[PDB]
Amino acid sequence: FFSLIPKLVGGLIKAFK
Repeated sequence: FFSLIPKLVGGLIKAFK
C-alpha cells in the first residue's frame, strides 16, 4: 500500500553526500 516513511529515510541517505 502507499507509503512515505521509507521515502523520508532514503532522503537523508543522499543528504549526507
